[PDB]
Amino acid sequence: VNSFSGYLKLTDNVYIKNADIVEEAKKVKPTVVVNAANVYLKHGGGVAGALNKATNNAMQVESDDYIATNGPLKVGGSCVLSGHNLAKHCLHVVGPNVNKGEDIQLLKSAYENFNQHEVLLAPLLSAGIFGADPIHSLRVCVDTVRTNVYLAVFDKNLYDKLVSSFL
Ligand SMILES: COC(=O)Nc1ccc(C(=O)N[C@@H]2c3ccccc3C[C@@H]2C(=O)O)cc1
Repeated sequence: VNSFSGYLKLTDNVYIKNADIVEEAKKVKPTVVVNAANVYLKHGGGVAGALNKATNNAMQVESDDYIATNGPLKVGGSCVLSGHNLAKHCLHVVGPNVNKGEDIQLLKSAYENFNQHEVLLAPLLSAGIFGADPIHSLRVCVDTVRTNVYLAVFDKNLYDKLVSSFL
């Protein structure tokens, strides 16, 4: 049993809710919140910008030190950093950004990072300002992630479309 509430069950291991991931993280304090990161960990907008704003820019400060030491992530890759006031840990995962021309096949590699964590609160990778089709992202999630994932979808209209079209 865990503290996630109000989710619709899509599969054995994938759950979905119309929710602001910032507000959900603040209430649940999950072990892992996933950030929709880019390779530079520049958290300017979308989910990343919202998560970073909620940390009062501490996420960005930590991320800048990470990049200065380690260099950029790979598209499809991830790193574990602090969850600050939102979670124990933040798993920064880089899905391909279609608005930069990155290969959508890398979306499966991106979701594979979730399998290193037993339970996660996450957005749909490569959705929103990353330009992929969220219905496709949900399909890849369900077909790739085997650990327990709680998906937060900010837009109610999109949430309803994701549920109604789910196979
Ligand atoms: C004040 O609080 C906040 O700013 N919160 C906040 C701000 C932005 C986003 C976001 O860009 N989300 C992504 C988004 C947007 C449109 C379509 C698909 C998706 C996938 C992501 C999701 O559905 O979560 C999420 C939360």
